Amino acid sequence: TVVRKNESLEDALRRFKRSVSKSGTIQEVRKREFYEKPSVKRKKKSEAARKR
Amino acid sequence: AIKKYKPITNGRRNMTSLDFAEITKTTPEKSLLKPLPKKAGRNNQGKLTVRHHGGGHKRQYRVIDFKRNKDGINAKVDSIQYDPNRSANIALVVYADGEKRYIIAPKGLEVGQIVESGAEADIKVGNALPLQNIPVGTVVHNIELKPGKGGQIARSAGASAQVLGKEGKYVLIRLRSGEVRMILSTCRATIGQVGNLQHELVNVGKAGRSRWKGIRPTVRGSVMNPNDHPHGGGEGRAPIGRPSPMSPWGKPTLGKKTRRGKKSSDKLIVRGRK
Amino acid sequence: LRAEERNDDLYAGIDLINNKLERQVRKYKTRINRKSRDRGDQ
Amino acid sequence: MRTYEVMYIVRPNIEEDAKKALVERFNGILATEGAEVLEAKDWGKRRLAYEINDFKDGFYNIVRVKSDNNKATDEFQRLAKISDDIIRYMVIRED
Amino acid sequence: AISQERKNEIIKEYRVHETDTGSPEVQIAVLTAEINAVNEHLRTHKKDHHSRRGLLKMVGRRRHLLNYLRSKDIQRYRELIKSLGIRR
Amino acid sequence: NIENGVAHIRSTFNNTIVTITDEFGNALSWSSAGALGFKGSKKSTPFAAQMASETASKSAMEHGLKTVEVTVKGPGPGRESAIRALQSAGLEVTAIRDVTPVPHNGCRPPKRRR
Amino acid sequence: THIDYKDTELLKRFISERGKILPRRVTGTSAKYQRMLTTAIKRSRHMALLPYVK
RNA sequence: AAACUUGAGUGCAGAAGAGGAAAGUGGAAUUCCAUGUGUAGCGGUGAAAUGCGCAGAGAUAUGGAGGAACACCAGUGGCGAAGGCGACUUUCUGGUCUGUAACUGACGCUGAUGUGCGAAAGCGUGGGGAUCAAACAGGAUUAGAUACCCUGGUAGUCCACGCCGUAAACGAUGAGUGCUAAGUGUUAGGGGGUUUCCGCCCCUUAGUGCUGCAGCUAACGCAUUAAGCACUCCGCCUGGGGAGUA
Ligand SMILES: [Mg+2]
Ligand SMILES: [Mg+2]
Ligand SMILES: [Mg+2]
Ligand SMILES: [Mg+2]
Ligand SMILES: [Mg+2]
Ligand SMILES: [Mg+2]
Repeated sequence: TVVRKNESLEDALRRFKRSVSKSGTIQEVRKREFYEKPSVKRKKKSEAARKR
Repeated sequence: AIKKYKPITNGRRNMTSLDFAEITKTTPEKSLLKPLPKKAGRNNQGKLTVRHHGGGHKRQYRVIDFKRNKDGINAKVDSIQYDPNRSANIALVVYADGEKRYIIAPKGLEVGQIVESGAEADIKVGNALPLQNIPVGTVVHNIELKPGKGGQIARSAGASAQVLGKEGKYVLIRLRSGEVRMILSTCRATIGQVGNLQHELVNVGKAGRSRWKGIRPTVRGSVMNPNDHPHGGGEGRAPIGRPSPMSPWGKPTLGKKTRRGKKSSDKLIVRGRK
Repeated sequence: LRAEERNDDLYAGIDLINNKLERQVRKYKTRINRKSRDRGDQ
Repeated sequence: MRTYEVMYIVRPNIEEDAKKALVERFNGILATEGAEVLEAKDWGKRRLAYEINDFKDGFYNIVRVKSDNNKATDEFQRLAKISDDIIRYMVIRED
Repeated sequence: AISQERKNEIIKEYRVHETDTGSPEVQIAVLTAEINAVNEHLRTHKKDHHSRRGLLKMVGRRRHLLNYLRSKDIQRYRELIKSLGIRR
Repeated sequence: NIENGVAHIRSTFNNTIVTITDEFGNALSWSSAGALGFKGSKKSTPFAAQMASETASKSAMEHGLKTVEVTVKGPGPGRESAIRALQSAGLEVTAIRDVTPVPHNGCRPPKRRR
Repeated sequence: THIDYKDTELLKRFISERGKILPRRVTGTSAKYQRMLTTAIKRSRHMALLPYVK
């Protein structure tokens, strides 16, 4: 939702590519592509935390 | 809401009645009653024109107003009463003006509750107000189909209809049937669902409770002779032997649509029955 | 596709050769029927 | 014996003595059944962060009540849903 | 549970001498307040099962003190049954 | 109506779709990857976004709405290649937003795919 | 101390650049501060002092 | 028959908590409907097709209805006896921990029979039905299908009340109390010591992990949260099938 002006379009993309990667959009909808079981995400979050 | 009978008898066995806990006064109101003699399927010519009607229990007719006319005058509710002539209960409302009259009792309606039937009314259960002033989305009943004639639609027990949208001088509405219809905007409809919700769930359990209702027994067509019915007699039990099931008067009765087309309300029906 | 039976009945032994032959073809085909792998290019 | 802090929001498109008529029905409601209001502080217009009943601004209120009954503030919860002006409301006990 | 001014009130009658809370009949009386308070809560809230073994545990800690109190003096046990209504 | 609008793209895992509209959205023009002879599974390419973007933008022609301030509403491969190819039409992309529907854990998603 | 839910300015340095919550991994607060914070950030979402998303 | 205070329990003073139950409030998303604007596909896959759309689809914008869950915070974190518990607020209510020592004076532990809780899927009586989805229907794949994949879809999933009482109900480890190298994260306190301009350091209590001696084990491994050393009580085993079956 960030406005980028006074430049080209190939530099507003460089802002926007990291203003989406630092957001819960792409990692959120890839998670909800399919219903996971209510006790396998507690281990999926555990693997995504024990590795840090 | 409903009581089950212990199987002390074969005729009492699976029979399921309705306890009358919403009823608060078991006596009619003597000034709003009217004689109702039974015309047991017989028209002015004297002959039987609809089948399976006969002598049930004697009944009085309670004059209730389906048109809701007294604008801006409050109406406390005395009592919720029994009516034999309809599936719903009725509600003796009493105006601050002083006049007593019945309306069909909605689902959540208690005694000592005020009811306003006018255009400047709040959108509460039991209040009647035109479909222009009714907001879109709410459920509603006792719907007038023509302005002033009185409510006709969604009037048996548990019936309701939700307002779907608004055309120029029409509102859209969805019926309990599932049918989406345009009703003229200057027509009343009372807010809420009409009560006695467990009426459909009685197991009347007995060949004689049906006769007390006035329902004479229905002999099947396939056990007749071939001058009584088009499914008349073979030798032994026979299949129906025709391309379609047919009525006692020689019309195909399974599937075939009998709505008389080229009709004025054909412009107003939007979606068929669901 | 090799298979061997050391029976003496030359009609009942081929009932086991064709059993071993039919098993080995399914090993070959499911080895190469993993083409269906959802790989979306960048 | 119990200290409550309600906060209720009214419409922006109201005029002057329509506003101060509605706050003086509630501080009588929030005095009913032994409730005895500490004080009734009023915030001004705040640009509230999102869009409730397609409005852009709101006039806030802070009333602190010292009760022991919970009879005044649930009466407030009953009526503030009925009225179409007071758009949101929240009581919270402070201990 | 019950408030402290309700709790400090009920330890005045069954107190044996001043500053002797923790006596058996002064901590049975405060249980019978807590017994009667929670099963009135539990009467209108019939589905609350996690609060029920809180009740059923302090029923057990009242019974183990009544059985204790008979073993050293019976005449004090008869007075507590009459003072606040218990069966047995 | 001239030179004021909102560009909507939502590239899903298939079939990058683009609808350009005014600032108070009323669907000025639209195009897809299926409207360019890409029948199936070629539509999930950035090269499909290389043509589908401007063929709605340049074939708008009703008001000369020549600014866009694009809006992204889909996880797809041709996501940033549809705004890169929008300056091939050259319509002064000035405000890029990733307005995608993200639930607050609201509904049950469908089954896992074996 | 205790976070009051009206004190927006100290409470909105903890909200994200879209309206999310920063974890205490990236902010650096303690354990009981973070969950005393999160019951105040979510009463302030309810009374429109802070958004849910921007 | 007396006396004692550590065990056990109550006081007093502090805390922490998705512990339950009931009633309210709220936002994003999904689906359906109504409308505006607008034009050929949308959808889906390893590739397609069934399906949907010119009776205006999808896409876009506003508004509505309804059901279900509660993104971020969120963590080898918290709480509960276990099952389990995750928006927010209020009421009602249970337990644990820390500290002080005022008080009671063994009041304790275990617990057959018994009596109550007990995931899901089920069953009953009604509700409600948004997504999802057994059965079922159709299209593809394959060598072949009733599988996998795709479109659609009923019971169910959800609520209320009664049931059912079973799970790899698992830490595959009963409960209680002592005792026996240390090192290290973290949660809830307490007392210190500097002082910090709220941040550390050391000691101690109760949780929760990861390493690792002694000792133990058949070996893996366990190791102050024992599977070490002891004592009490309870459940249970004594070859594999037949069988948790007559
Ligand atoms: Mg008949
Ligand atoms: Mg019968
Ligand atoms: Mg018959
Ligand atoms: Mg005959
Ligand atoms: Mg004939
Ligand atoms: Mg015949």
